[PDB]
Parts: sequence; C-alpha cells; structure tokens
Amino acid sequence: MITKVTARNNKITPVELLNQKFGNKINLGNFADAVFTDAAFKNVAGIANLPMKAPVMQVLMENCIVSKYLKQFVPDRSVCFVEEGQKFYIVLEDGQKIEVPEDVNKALKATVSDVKHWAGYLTEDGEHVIDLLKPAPGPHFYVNLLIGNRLGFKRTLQTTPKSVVDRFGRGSFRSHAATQVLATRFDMRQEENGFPANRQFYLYEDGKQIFYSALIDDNIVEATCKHSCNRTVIKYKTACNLEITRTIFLVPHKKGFPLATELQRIEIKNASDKARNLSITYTGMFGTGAVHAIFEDVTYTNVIMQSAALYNDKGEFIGITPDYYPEEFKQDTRFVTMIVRNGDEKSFPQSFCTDYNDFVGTGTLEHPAGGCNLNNKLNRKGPGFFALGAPFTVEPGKTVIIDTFTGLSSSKDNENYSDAVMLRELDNLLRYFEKSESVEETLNEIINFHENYGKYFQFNTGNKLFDSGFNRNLAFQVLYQTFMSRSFGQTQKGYREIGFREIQDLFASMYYFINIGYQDFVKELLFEWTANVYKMGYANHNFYWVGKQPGLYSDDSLWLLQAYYRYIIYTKDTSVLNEEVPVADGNNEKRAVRETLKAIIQYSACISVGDHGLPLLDLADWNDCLKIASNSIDGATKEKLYYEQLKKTYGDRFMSDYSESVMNAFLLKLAIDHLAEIATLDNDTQLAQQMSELSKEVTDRIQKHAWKENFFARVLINRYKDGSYTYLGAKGDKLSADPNIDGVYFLNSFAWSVLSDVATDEQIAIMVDVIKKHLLTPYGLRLVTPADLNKITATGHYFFGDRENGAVFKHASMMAVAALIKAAKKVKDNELAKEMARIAYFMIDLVLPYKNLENPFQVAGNPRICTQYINTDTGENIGPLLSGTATWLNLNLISLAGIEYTRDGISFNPILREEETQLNFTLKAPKCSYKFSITKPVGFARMESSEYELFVDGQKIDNTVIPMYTDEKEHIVTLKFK
Amino acid sequence: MITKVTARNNKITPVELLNQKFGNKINLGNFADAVFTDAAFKNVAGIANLPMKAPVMQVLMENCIVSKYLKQFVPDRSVCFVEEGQKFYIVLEDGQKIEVPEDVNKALKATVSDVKHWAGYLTEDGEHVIDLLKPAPGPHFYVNLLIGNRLGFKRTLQTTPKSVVDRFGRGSFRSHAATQVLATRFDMRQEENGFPANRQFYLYEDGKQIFYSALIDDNIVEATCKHSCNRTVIKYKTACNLEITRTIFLVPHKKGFPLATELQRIEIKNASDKARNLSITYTGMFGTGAVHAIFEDVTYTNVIMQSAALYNDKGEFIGITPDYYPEEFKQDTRFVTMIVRNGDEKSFPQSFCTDYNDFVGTGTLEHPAGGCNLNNKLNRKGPGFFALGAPFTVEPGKTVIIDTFTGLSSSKDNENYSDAVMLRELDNLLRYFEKSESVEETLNEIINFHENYGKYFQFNTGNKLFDSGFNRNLAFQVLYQTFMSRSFGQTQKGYREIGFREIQDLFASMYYFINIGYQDFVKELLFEWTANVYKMGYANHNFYWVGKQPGLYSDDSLWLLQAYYRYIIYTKDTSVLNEEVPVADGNNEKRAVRETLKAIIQYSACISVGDHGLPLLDLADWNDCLKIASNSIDGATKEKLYYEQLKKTNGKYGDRFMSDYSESVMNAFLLKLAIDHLAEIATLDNDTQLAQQMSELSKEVTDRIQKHAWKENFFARVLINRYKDGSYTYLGAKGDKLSADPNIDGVYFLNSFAWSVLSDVATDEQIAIMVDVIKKHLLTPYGLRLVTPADLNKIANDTATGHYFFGDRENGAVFKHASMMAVAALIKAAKKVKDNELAKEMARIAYFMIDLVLPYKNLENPFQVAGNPRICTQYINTDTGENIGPLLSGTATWLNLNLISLAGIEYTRDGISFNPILREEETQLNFTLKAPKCSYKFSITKPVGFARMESSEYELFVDGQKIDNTVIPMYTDEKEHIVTLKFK
Ligand SMILES: [Cl-]
Ligand SMILES: [Cl-]
Ligand SMILES: [Cl-]
Ligand SMILES: [Cl-]
Ligand SMILES: [Cl-]
Ligand SMILES: [Cl-]
Repeated sequence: MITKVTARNNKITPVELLNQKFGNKINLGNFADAVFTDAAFKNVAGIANLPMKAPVMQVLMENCIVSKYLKQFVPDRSVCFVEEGQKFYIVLEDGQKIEVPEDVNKALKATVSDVKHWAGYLTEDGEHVIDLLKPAPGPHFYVNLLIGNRLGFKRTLQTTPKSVVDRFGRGSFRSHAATQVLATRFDMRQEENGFPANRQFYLYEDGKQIFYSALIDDNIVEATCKHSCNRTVIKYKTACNLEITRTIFLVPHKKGFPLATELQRIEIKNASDKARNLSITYTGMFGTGAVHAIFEDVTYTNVIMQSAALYNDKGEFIGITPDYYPEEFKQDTRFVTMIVRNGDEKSFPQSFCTDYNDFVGTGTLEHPAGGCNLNNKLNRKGPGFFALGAPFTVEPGKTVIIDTFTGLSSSKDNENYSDAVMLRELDNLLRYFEKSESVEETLNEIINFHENYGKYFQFNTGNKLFDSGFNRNLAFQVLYQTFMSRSFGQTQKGYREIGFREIQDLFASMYYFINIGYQDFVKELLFEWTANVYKMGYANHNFYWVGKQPGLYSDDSLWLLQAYYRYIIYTKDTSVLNEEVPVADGNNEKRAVRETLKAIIQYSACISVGDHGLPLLDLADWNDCLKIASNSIDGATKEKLYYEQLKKTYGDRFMSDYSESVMNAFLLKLAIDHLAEIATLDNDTQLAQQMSELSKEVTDRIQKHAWKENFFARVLINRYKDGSYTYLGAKGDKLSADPNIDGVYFLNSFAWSVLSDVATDEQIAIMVDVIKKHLLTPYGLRLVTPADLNKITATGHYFFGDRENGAVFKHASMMAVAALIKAAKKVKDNELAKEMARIAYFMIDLVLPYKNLENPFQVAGNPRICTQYINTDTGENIGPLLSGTATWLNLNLISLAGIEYTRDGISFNPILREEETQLNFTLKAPKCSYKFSITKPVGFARMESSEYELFVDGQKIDNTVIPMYTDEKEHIVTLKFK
Repeated sequence: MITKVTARNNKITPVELLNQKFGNKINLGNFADAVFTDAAFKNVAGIANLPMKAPVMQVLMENCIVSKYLKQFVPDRSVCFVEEGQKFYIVLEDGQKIEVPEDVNKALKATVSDVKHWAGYLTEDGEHVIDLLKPAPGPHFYVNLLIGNRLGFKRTLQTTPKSVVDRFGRGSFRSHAATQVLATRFDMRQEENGFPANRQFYLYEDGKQIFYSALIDDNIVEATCKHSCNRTVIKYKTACNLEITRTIFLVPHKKGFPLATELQRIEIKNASDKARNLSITYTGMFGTGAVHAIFEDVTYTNVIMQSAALYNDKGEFIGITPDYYPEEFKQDTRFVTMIVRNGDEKSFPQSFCTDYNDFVGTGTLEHPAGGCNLNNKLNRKGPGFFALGAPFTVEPGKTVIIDTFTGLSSSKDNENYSDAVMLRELDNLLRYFEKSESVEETLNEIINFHENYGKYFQFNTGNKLFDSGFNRNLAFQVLYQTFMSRSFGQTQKGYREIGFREIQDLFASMYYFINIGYQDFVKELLFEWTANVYKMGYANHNFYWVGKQPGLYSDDSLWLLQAYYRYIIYTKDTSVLNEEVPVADGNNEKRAVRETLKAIIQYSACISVGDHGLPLLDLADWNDCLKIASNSIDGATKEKLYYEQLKKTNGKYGDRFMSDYSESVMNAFLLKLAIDHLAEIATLDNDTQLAQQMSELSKEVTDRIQKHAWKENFFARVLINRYKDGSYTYLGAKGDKLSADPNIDGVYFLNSFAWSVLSDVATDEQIAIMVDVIKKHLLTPYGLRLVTPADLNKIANDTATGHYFFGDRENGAVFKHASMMAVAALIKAAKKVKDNELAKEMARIAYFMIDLVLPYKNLENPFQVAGNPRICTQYINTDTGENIGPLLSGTATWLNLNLISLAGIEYTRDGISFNPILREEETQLNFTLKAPKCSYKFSITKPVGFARMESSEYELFVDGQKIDNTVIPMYTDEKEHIVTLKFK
C-alpha cells in the first residue's frame, strides 16, 4: 500500500530531468545544476552552463529575493535560469524567456561570479586558500593536520602531539596515544571532530557582541582560511574596520616544556581613525580522561573532576586546569593560558567562566547570553569548559596580540609525577614566550624545519601545483604518517595502536630523516619494530607502549626486511645487524638483529608453511577483510603446538591443512633476496649463498603451485579432502560472484609477483590483460573482482562503490603502480612497457591531491592530503586522510623519476610521461648532492629500448648505476634520449 | 612558582564576602546572591534580600543595561543592589547609597519579580509547570520520562518503548533494548541526551523565519512547559499573536502497529484579525543502528545507509525512512510522517531535506539558511537527518493541527521480517489516526489508564502536593521502573540488561497491576525471573532476551522468594507453585516452581556456605563496590568443583562446598527471611512437612548469625575465613580493625542494620544498640549514608584508590535506595519493639529521611537541592545537599513501600495487619485501598504526639465491629469497608 524509494533507486536525477525538459530549447552547456521543486520529483528549477559542477542552486535558494521570485513558478512548473546575453532570463517549458527583475539579476550575477574557485585555490607554495562562506565538497576537503616535534626526546612515536584543524579552526588536539587535550566529539556527522567551542573566541564592544570566530554574519566583509604545512592562518575583515588574524600551530618540544602545547595567536588591528575599547572571550572544552564513560556513564565523567584556577607569583590569574580525583586521571594535567600584548604592556585575563550553562545561558553558543560578563565561578563538576576574558584598547592603526597556550603535562615524560610538575613546565613555557617576537620566531623555526626536511628530493618542472604538491605537501604527509601511523585525523578518532605492517611509512620517510641528520632516529625505529618480533619469527600485530596480538596476522614480520634492506642498502650501515635488541617473548632475552632476520625468514619459509611449502595465511595477511580460515591460530598457540609436534616425532614444517597465502610467498621471496644482498654486503658468504638458493627453491614453489594459467592465485586452500576448493584468485577457482567473470582476481597477486621479481615477462603480459579487462575502471584500479566467499555466512556491509564492495583502494592501487613501474623498466617488450606506464600515470593522476581542485564538487577529497579510496559509482575521494596512499605515491613518483638505490649506488632508469619533453629535479645524499636533467622527444622512451646518452659532470657514461659520491659536491647528471 | 586553587577550597564564598562587606550597612535579609567581580576574588557584586537562594546575579548579568551600569563600579570595587520602596539603589563599601537610573531600575524590578517560582511550580494534580527562560537547578530537574504500553502483547519488558523529554522537547526515543529511533547523543554534558534537532520545528512566513521551537527570541512573549504523567505539553504565544501547543506522547500498542511510535501534535491558532500564510519545517535525527561505530568508525555509520522516501496509494509523499545495506541493521526499520489538518482537509508534506549541511548551510541550527526551501534530495549517505516541509493558511481565530509520527518496526515482533512489514504496520497506524479527534482520544486513553492504575492506593490528606506526588507521580515512576529497570533516562544512555536483583521493583508495582486486572502479567514476570534460576539454586546475574553471568553474585536468587511471598500472600494463589518453568541450565529441562524455591534455599543454606555455615559472598552480593575475595568463582565453576568434591569424598548432594571463602551476613539475613517466607507459603499451601522443615531451618540459621555475626556493637557485614593468622576475622563492627577514620572504631554498614530487622533476627536490645551507632556515625544532616569510611586495602588483592570527591557516590553519599531499605527497617521496628521511646525515635528518623527523598519537596529550595520535583533521583551529595541523578533507582520502589507501611498496611496470611505510624504533628490520616474483590476506606485520628498500637490506648472498628488484634481480613464481597482507628 505504501511505497519506498531510495536515493539510489530514484530514477532520473534533477539534472537529467532538466536536460529532458530544456535540452532542445536552450544551451545547457555540459555543467548545470538543478533541484526538484516538489517531493514527488515531477519538476525542476535549474541553472544552465556552469564552468564546473557546483551546488549553485542550493546557494541561490539561500537568497530571499531569488526564492520569492521562483515561488511565482515553482513548485507547479519547471524552470531554468539562463544568462543569454549578460542579463539573466527565466525559461519555462512553455517556451517563454522572461527577463528577471534587476535585484534578482544582481543576485544571480553575484552568485555565479566566481564559481570556478568556490572550493578555494592553491597558492604557488601549495597552500589552500578557502572562503569561509562557500560550501564544502566533503567532510575532509577543508581540513589541515598539525604535528609537534619530539625528535631527540624520549619515545618520539608515542609522545608527539597532533591536532586537526578545519577552516573555522574547529577540531581537537591530542598528546600521547588517544589522550585528549581539547575534547573530541563522537557524534553523527563526520564534520564534527571537536566540541564546537574549541579554539573559538568572541569580541565585545560596549557590552555588545560584535564578532564570533565561527559565525559569518553581516559584520564580516572578508573571511578566509589558509592551510599550510603545519599551520593554519584564518583572516577576517569586519565592516567596523578591524583586521583579525588567527594563527594556529603546535609548539616543537624544548627542554622543560609540557608534553603538548597548542599555540593560537590572535592579532587584532584597528584600521580606523579612532581608538576602540574591546574585550575578548576565549573559549574551549578540555577532553575528559574517562573517554569510555562518555558512552557508559556521563555523570561519572562530570563528578570525577572539578575546575581549578592558576595564579602567578604576583597573585594574578592566568588560566584554568581541570582537577581530577581518581589517580588514574591524574597522570596528565591540562591547562589553558592567555597573554594579552598591547605594545609594551603584557597582561593576563581578568575574568573566567567554567560552566557551559552559565556561559550560554538563555542564548546559544554563537550568541551566548553570559559571554561578556563572566561569573568567575570554579565549577565543582566537569565538564572542563573554559572561557577566559580580557578588556583591551587598540589605538588607531595599531595591533593588539592575544597569545593562547593550551596543553598537557604527563607522567609519560616525567618521573615522580604530580601536578607540581605541570606548574613548573608551564612556567618554563611562559618564560620562553615572554617576548612578543618569540612566537614569530618559533613559527619560522617550524616553517624552516619542514622546508629543510623536503630537500631530500625536489622536482623543478613547469607545473608549480605538482611541484609544491610533492615537494612540500606530500613530504609533510609522509612525515605525519611516520609519527601518527593511522591513529588520528578528522574521522579517525578512536584509539589505534601502531600496526607492525605500517613500518611501510618508513620506507619513504627514511631518506628524508637521514638527509637532515636523524639517521639514529631511523635506527631507533627499526629497533623498536625489531623488539616486536618473537624468537620463532612471528610478530606482534600491534604495539604502542607494549606489543600485542602475537603472530595474529601472517604477513607482519616479512615487512621488516624491506625496511632493513632499504636502510642498509642506502647507508651501507651493516653494524645494525650486530645490535642486540630485546625479543618480544620477554624475560630479559636479547637477540642480534641478524639472527632475528634469519628467524623471520625461517618462520615463513620452513615452519609456518602449508602443503605446497608456501606460508600459511592464518587468520589473515595484509588483506584484513579476507577472513576465511576454519579455526585459525595465533603464533603463540602455534609455537606451543609446534614443540609438542616435535616431541611427537627445530625448523621442520608445522603440519596442518591451513590455507597458504600467495601474497606472503611474494613478500617472503623478496625478503630472502633482500637478506642475500645484505649478507653479501656484510661479507657473510655462507648466509648469502644459503639465502640465494632458498630464493630459487621458493620461486619454484610459487611458480609450480600458484600460477593458474591466468594469474597468480591469492590463496591456496588445503582443508577440503574433496578437492572441492583448491585455490582462490584465478580462472577456475569457481568462486566468482559475477557470472561474466570466470574466477576472482586480486590486484596484489599481480603487484607482488612483480615486486618480488617472480613473474616472467609472459606472465606479466597475461596478468596485465586480465587487469585491463576486469580490475581497471574509469576511476582506477580496484582491489579485487566480485567474489562469493560464503562457499568457504556473512553478507556485505557496503553499497556498490564503497570500501570492500568494489572501491578503488588507493593504497593497493599504488602498490600495483609500483609493480607496473618496475616492470616498465625491465620487460623486453617495449609495447608492453609503454602500456604499463600509461596505466601507471593514469592511476597517479587519480590520486594526486592537487588535482582534486579540478572538479572538486564531484571528486571531493582534499587538495593537499591524500585520502583512502575512490567510490567507483560517483568518483568521490573518501577519507580518512591517513593511509598507505601517500607513502606509496611518494615512492612511485621517485621511481618514475628514475631513482632506485642498489649496492653499487643509484640505478637510474626514468620513465617520463609520453607528453613530457623535459624533467628536472635535485636529490640530496648524506655526503653529496645531485642535479638531474632528462630530455626526450614526445613519445614513450626508456633506456631498455631507446637510444640515449648519459653524462655525469659532463663526462659520457655507459654504466647506468651512478655511484653515491662522498665529496660534498653537487653532481650534474644529464640524460638525453634520442 | 605558579599556584593552583580548586573549586573545593576553604576560601570565602561570594555571599560570605558580601556579608563581610555589607552586613552592618544594609539588611541583607535571609537570602542574597553575589558573584566575584574579578578572577582574584577580592570584590563582589550582589543583591540583597531574596526570598530563597537563586542565581539572580547571573540572570541580571545577561542584561546589557545592568552590566554596563555595574562596569562603572566593578571590577575595582564591591557593590550590592538594594530595593527601598519601589526604587533600587546601589551601595558601595564607602557607605554611599546611589539611586540607579530608570532603565536599570525597570530591569531589576522585572528580574526579581517572581523569584520564588523560578524553578516552576506544581499544579494540584502534581504536574510541573516550567518557564522556558529560567535557569535549571540541575540537569535532571526539567525532565520527563515517557513510556508505551505493550501489556497483553509479546515480551512486554523487552519491547516497551520509552523516551525522555526535557522542557524544550529535546531528548531521544527508544524501542527494544537500546535500539535508537531518534538519535541519542553521547557527549560532554549531561544536559545533552539527544541530537539537538530532535522533535523541533520552524515556522516561516514570506520566506522569513519567525519561530523556532527551541529558541526563545524577542518574538516569544510566553513560553511554558507542563510535564504530566506520560505526556509533556509545551505552550508558546508570539508577539505576532499565534498560540502554539506541542503535545508529546508514546502510542500504546494496538494490533498491527509498529513496535514503537512517538506522536507529537502541534496546534497553531491564529489569534489575530487577519489570515496568515505560513509553512512548517519539522526536523530530527534518526538513531544509527551501528552505535559502536560512532566511537570506532563514524564514516562507516554514514556509508552503510542512505535516505529513502515514502509515498501513499495516490503517489503522495508522506515521509522518510533510513535505508540500510547490512542485514544486521535491516531488522529494524525507522520512519517519520506528518499530517497537516486544516479543518476537514488533511494534507501531507510538500518538501523535504535529508542532509544536515544543505539544511543549515551558511547559518546555524537555530537559524538555518536552507530551512524554508528544501531541496528534496535523498541523501546517498547517512546520517539520517530529516526535515519535512508544508505550507498552510490559518484563518482568523482558527487552528491548524500538524500531527507527526516517528517510529520503528522490528523483527522482534514479526516473523519473516523485511521492510515490507514496516510499510504495512505504518499503514495500519495512519489509518487508525485518520480522524483528527483520534489523537485526543488516545491521549485520553493514556491519561485515564494511569489515573485508573494509581487507584490501588489513594491518600486523601490536607496536602495536595504530597497526595498528587504519591497518588500519580510515584505510581507512574514505579510503573516505569517495572518496565525499564535501570536501562534508560536523561543520563542512563548505554546498553543495560535487567538485573535479577531488580525484581525488587515488582515488590511495589505488583499490587497495582493486580488491581487493574493484570494478575497474569505479574505471574508472567515471576516465571520469567524463575527461568533464570539454575538447578543448583543460583541465578543469572543479568538477562534480557537471554540470561548471563550464572551465579556471579551471591545474593540474586534470594530476592525471588520475597517476590513470590508477596504475590502468594496477597492473592492466595498457591497454584503458581505447581507451574513447570524452564531451568536456566537449558536442554528442555523444566522444574516445578516449588522445587526451584527449595533449591534456592538449599544453595545458600547448605551448599554455598562458609566456615560459620553462612552464605558465601563470592565476587560480591548486593553491594557491588564491595570487591574483596581472593579468587572468587562462578556458580557454574562452583557446580563443577562441587560434584568432583562429592566424588572425592563419597558425599551426598546437599553437603557443604568446602572453602576458605568469605561469608556475607547480608545474604544470611536475606536467606533467613526467604526461609520464613517459604514456611508461611507452605503452611498456606497445606504442605505441613515443608512448613515444619523450613521453620526449623529458620531457627538454625538465626542461631548461626546470632553466634557468629553479632559483634558487641552491630551485626558484621562480612565474615573472613582465609587468614589462618586470625589477623582479619570480620568486617562491619567494633574491633574489625578496618576503619579509615581514626575517630571511628570499626566499619558500619547501613544494610547490616536494615536487614537484621527486616529478617526479624535482631532482638530489641540489639536494635537499640545499633540505632545508637547509626545516630553517631551514619546519620548526616542530609540523611543516612551507606557505610562509614573503610580501609579495605588491608584485605583486598588490589591497591584500589577512590574515584569520587567527598559527598559523591561511594565516597560518603546518601544512597537513597539503601536509605529507604533502612527506613523500612526503622518502620517495622517502630511497630514492634517494647520500648516506646525507642519506637518514637526510630519513627522520627524514618520521617526525617522520607522528607529528604520526597520529590515534591525539591521545589522548596530548588537551587540548592535540585533533583526533580516529580521523579526520584539516586543520591544526595552529602557536601552540598544536591539530589543527583539518574532518575531510575530502587528509591521510588522502597519509598512507595515505606509510605504504605507507615499508613499501616502489611499483608499477612490472615489478611491485613494494620499498624499505622503517623507523624507526631498529624491529627488525621485518610486513604482508600483497592483489593481484588473488595475495597477499603481507612480513617485514623490521634492527638498531637507520638502514637502507636503497641503502646497507646485505641479503638479499631470495621464497618462497625470492634477489632482487638491488628488483623483485618481480605473480604471478597465486592463492597467498600470502613475502617476507623481512634487513638486516645
Ligand atoms: Cl589483497
Ligand atoms: Cl581523517
Ligand atoms: Cl590504507
Ligand atoms: Cl551493603
Ligand atoms: Cl537519568
Ligand atoms: Cl539503586
């Protein structure tokens, strides 16, 4: 009787209906916008010929003049606005073209003025300038990510502060782990990361509110946000002629500082001919220490704390701290302080509120009723809401500066901890920043540290958006992910530990740290990860202060050999192999890095193998949503069963019918090759020979049992005596959920068969054909083809296009691009190479953040930060902002530029775009420098198949391995393809 | 170097500083208010002579005129406003008394106008009338609780809908368990139970916003909320002369209805001389099915759903449902519909929005930029925000009615479930409510069901606030807690299962249900609880669809005998004992109720006992924050160890389970009572052998307690057996050596006293002694606290620290539930003890404690005491006197029992044992009492002073026959019986 129509099942869209109605009467262009005028969807109001997709109608319908005019026609008639000439006209299905009245025309003209830049634009330095009134392409588009700096201090990974900042400065701020300084919000909308008050302030004049930092009213004439590397600057101009600048950054750690401090500087310039007496109220919400109790017992979170006030030596109020009763929430101590700088004079706040209800009173957060006159009452309960007040006079043409310091001290950086330690550290912070210029100097330390950091690799091309995008923005993101893994962002808000696997981030950032003198830090990290390997060779799946989930996932330890291979090959520092690092098993057991690397290979090569001598899948490997195994087991559980098996009968096979992971075999084969080269370089001929032979034995196992006519299988299945299911991931697996596709195909089977150097040239060609047929979509390379794994009872969680139901997972797509690039350099068939390169560049174009500003309202994403996946139904780039995408994009762009590090130096083999005639970049090495220049005619060119000349400091060279020089001089490398 | 000053400090308060400065210069009256004018606390601005405590200064400082005036004096100098005549003056420390300017005087006069009623007031019917501008005494004060009605349908406990509504209609709404219909919010503030948009709407005129249901602006002239039993009515009058009425209630279940529906009716009357063309936009946020993912993965919650639109037979849009991909979130289906009634004609909404960002756009939720012209775009993603729009014209003097229906259908009430079932059920709902008067009729069904429900017991005294407070409000709360246990309220928002123990609620509500013909329902509940007892006699600690945590807590099964004793004694229905109910062990095993009650007693009396033959404490008993035991065990774990012990011993089932585990004295009292109960039941069932057996076992247990648990001062709480040392022997009396207060020898638990008397173990000499101890150490100016300070770290495995500041919860609060159990004991003793002076004193303490718990009294001094004037709260902070939530606790249940006990009603085998204990100042008490097959009118008169039947001269008559013993039979002649008691 009643009918249901879903958003996806709805037939025509508004724009398609507009075309059906007006397509043969006016030129609609190729972009238009429209909305249905009624709940039944029979008519549309639209606007024609836009320069790109944009929600123009929704911005128009905010205008009162325009909605009144349309009301004469809508909802009972369809309509389209057209600028046919330079006046606007309204057009009806009945042919009429009516000139709209002058005020409607003024408003339409103004609305459609700057549509090309509604999502903002990028400066030449890669910074995102955003208008605060314009709509958002999506919830991650207008977001920036900040990070502190604890390099050279205790426990860098675990103690580096981090925050998220949107275009109005909203969001939140953390110290160690998921410790909240400013309150995170866990609610319905992705846009709401923080409690709304966080970082916001009000200005008053004569008892009247005239400004709120997060409300654009008629008093605001200009309002812009600029997101840069590790700071955000938000600028306003009011009609009363004030110029307000908010600058937000995290303080780099110094001796004696709190573990975490966020600095917001507020500059207020009076651009008028008269002095003005104003007051500022600065607001925010401290995070609770009892995060779980937010869901389970909110009253608890409130009663366990009370507000407290801070006073200096002269009895002057300076700030607020939330005081906790339970000892478990007393190991961190939060604070907020404000300094008002009026020329010479510095002063502190004169009033405060610590109760949200008294502050808002009868009004709202945008217009609080108790916001000017603060009651100075310390709240006996939480939550830790604060409001700090101060009056001040700004003389004509002059500026007053308000510096706020918000932060946390912690036992994690201090022995014998109490709140006394916070008080000392806060004093150190405030003394260090007594001078006004002290803040500008630190901001410039930050800017310069990051500019310096990126100089490991600089592109210098005819495209400043790409250059700045890689040279600054991507460099920063790969730094960020080295410290933060996947643990914090706009929509990453829950507690996450560091994934053993996510040592991948170090694959890219390594070279950056080494080249600004932090080689010991990279060493530190290798060792921290190495301490999470058990004697038997498996790894803790996660660790933070301490490791957990021992050998839960089969792949983890294998990643470590790539990290070490990368470090040792680059620095030649073999001494790392003799280091005695704790084993994850505990006691006080230590083991030489060398013997650990041998144990990891032995676990996957000899012990935890299946019927075909390939590594066991266990619960799962890299692919987390591939859960099959009938009664998988831990590494600890396996260890105990392994030793009983040995009694009932070290290094022999653990017997079982468990499935085998082909991906792991590829990781293993690569790991072994890596160890061989390492041994050779370490002058250990026996280990090098042993591993070299083991590499051949594993290659033959894969080639014989995993190549399935079409593709490398993903999983080998051994538990059906039946022979009913034998493998998954190639033709004849009998597991497809698409009738048009025989078999299931995983992108990583291809990617790792090439990255491990197992696939022959004929097999690569074959797999590339399959990929073009079935994994390549108009939005890139999807992870897997549709599968029916129920045959070995879980249903899907996602509509088509999202995540595991057919998305382009950009991290996996970049691992596949790495394989394509590697193959394009080596395969004999130049035509195959050309095509693999085309695919690589096609996929890179879909991932480069800056390109999200071409068609931002369809593609969304974030123009400075890589996002996780592309919805294959809409093309939208979907968060989170932290993923393996940035790491592998970085590696890939450097690979395309031709840089690969080997034992004898740099193997130089660039693959440029067909249309490029020139590529230039600079490269730092620890004890030298390089300038590279590559020229070629239009068309596909590579060293394996084109004529070329290579010069190093003007001397023609036949050897394409360029040595790592140590003379501290800049070396000119020139490559001319004929 | 830097100094820290917490909110808890010994510094002078603002009011005390005001007194120090102005006390000898102006009359400050009895009450004043003040605030510090600066962050250093050196000066105050205040106002003198208020009729009660109130945040008058804070309300004044909202006024722009007044804060400007004060700025001439503050912050550098102190000040006090004083009214002299009809003019206001400002007074300085330097004596000057300055007349304030006329606009400041206008504003001060208006502010201080109605200060006595700033927290609202109660109608004679016990309804709370609240002004929407005035401040809140606390986060639970302005809150109402609503409930559906699934009586006579499947699984009543688990399927009854419930919602919470504050004075602006904010909050949320649930179906089964913690299934959200409208979205709950889990954030920093206790005031924020729901997503802000829930239940709110906007009115437009000529494309201009003129009204928002949750914003009081200059256009609003009056704005009032009325909270009644199971509905809330919110009224507004605008300056443009509209009268808006919002009525909110939950729909009682009917055949074919959705499992949960909330109805909000919006009436808009044009009180002007011209027609007006308006439109309404009705908003809200559907709850997600993926609650955990709100913390763990918010993007997930968004992508797993999309919006969908609903259309009737004529292709007319009627509403929105959120459509889910994953099967796990497709077993419930939510909807929202709106009907606009303009006289005879009904119409449906003409537009919608399902995207919060498009709706708010450039503005805010209070003033949305996209709120008038809705884009009609179905959102491909969540969250399930909705906005429904409709234009309408209201003629002069006429009213239009907008009915909204929000709800959920579920597989939990339907086999072979799909969203098609929702569509059918929604159609049944909309057909049933086609006629305008259909809504008023259902509201009246609700009003009348509750008025009828309360007629089990009606007080008719010279105090309407007390009468309505007990007769309607408390009746309702005890109903609510029978269905909801402790699972939902303003600040109870997480998932909670039903505690075996919380069958206590049925102790009070039982009689109410029976007396409106729902005796089977009470029977159903007894049986549902009985199915969670295992063969061996222990119980699942929690159950919802299914039971869990088998014999985790030692007390649970013991409560069941009180429920049955209460049912059987009242109805005489012994047939319940032959009923075959499933055992919690599963298979298809059933057992007779009779043998289960025997198994419970055997478990605690014979099997799970310690060295002194008293029941084991195990992990814990009633007191959850009493965790000690070195390596406690489950009942299932115990069972398995018990059967191997019997093998390695040649034992007989029923022998003792051997261990050094501690014993619970509270459980011994529960046991002793349980056994007495079983004896009386057997006697009534004509089972003379069981009755004799239990009577003897009651004596044997009484001697064990009396010999091993009485410790010169008090009954111990716990007996400790694991120290060969003899280093610690007991906890809960003098010489236990476990006090954390140097001034107190020993630790004293309120429940040791309470249950020693409720079980009838304590002698008269022991009661006198314990009452002395209680007056010394447990009685505070804010009532009876649960326990005295203890140092349990000496005997626990842990090294636990406290979580609470002094006064809150386990650090010294008055837990009102425990205080009401102690008052029950005081009342029982006051009736029986030989010493009349002791009785008099116990009765004073009882009434003193009841006065601190009666909700209506929270409106005397509301801004210190807070609470809620219609609903009992959980505890009183012993530092401030504030009544703190949640709104659901054992307090209401035991308050109900206690007030009925004081009125003199106790049910026994021979009928009603009538022994009233009136207040000293009362000269008269009247009430009516329903019984299943008769009725009673009671009248009691006495002179001023303490009076009781054990020690005063009196006459007692029944219709006109003198009674000499206290017993009034339960008549069955369907007539009203007049009972008169005259104390001389
Ligand atoms: Cl994969
Ligand atoms: Cl994110
Ligand atoms: Cl990822
Ligand atoms: Cl207790
Ligand atoms: Cl509550
Ligand atoms: Cl309780």
